[PDB]
Amino acid sequence: DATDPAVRAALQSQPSGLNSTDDWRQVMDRIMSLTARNPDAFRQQPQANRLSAILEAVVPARANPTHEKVLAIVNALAENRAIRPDEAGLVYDALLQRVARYNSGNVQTNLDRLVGDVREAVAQRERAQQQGNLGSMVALNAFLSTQPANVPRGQEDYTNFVSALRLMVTETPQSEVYQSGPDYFFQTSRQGLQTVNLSQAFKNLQGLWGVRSLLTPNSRLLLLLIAPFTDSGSVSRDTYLGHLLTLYREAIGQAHVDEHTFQEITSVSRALGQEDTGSLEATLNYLL
Amino acid sequence: VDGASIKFDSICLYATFFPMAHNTASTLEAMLRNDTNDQSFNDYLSAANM
Repeated sequence: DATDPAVRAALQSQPSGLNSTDDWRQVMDRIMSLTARNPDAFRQQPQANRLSAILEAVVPARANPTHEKVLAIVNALAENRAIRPDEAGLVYDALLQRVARYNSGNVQTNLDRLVGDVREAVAQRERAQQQGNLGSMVALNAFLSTQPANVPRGQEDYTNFVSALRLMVTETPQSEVYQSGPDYFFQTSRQGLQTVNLSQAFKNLQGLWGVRSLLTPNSRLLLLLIAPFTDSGSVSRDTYLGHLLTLYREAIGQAHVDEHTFQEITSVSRALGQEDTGSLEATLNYLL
Repeated sequence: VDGASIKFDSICLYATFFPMAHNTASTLEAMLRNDTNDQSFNDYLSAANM
């Protein structure tokens, strides 16, 4: 609701109190004293405050939804990055001017259809961010059209590797693939390091799938990122690519338990009393 | 008789400390308080002078 463009439009246009137009039932429960908490809080008002609320209740005042319907649209354009936040007042007066030149019963109905349409489109984008798959599956499958589907040797290792390659981009919503000129790439996160080169890695691994000092370090970076998404039976045991994928799974598991060992040794080296400079260097040389 | 005079304004004691680590200076403290590790010295002249 904090990211809802019509809840945010109600927090910027609608009053923060109980008027007798937007909240007719909640103020008639208070005029007629049938409220659970403090029923007699309306009898204790002056006639200027008490009779002016009765008149707005038995014959309520009409209002314009047009500034509220447009502000729900502007606050969804500013949320789906269609406009800048600095342009939020520029396009608000630009849209209010257009629905004033062309105001009709059709347009006010069409703004009522479009404020339900932008509630969906804000939520559809925020679902697509947390899923994180649609921008990557169409560009990884576009990569794999370029790569051949039949290697000469080790096709069993190759078709499970590229199936685990689809498992990184699916089971990590921040990861993405794209193109920049000839080659394609893979970032493990938005605005993060460890960017592998897919067109350079698969022109390096091609010719190494059945071999059983020769690897480019981005191919080894690819074999490090693909390692937690690869089973022991996904690739072979004797194959040099399969021998490394088991070796990189042990390196991740050792770096996962040297992380917990680091948090234990440095915790009991401060309380026991050591140099804080040398507690942090002798621990790494014990763990690396 | 020749009018020489000395007068002391102030005397301060200075002491330079090796900035030893607090686990190293506590190990060395605990070793040097054992009665087998007593620091024994010797006068260089080592004589009764008459």
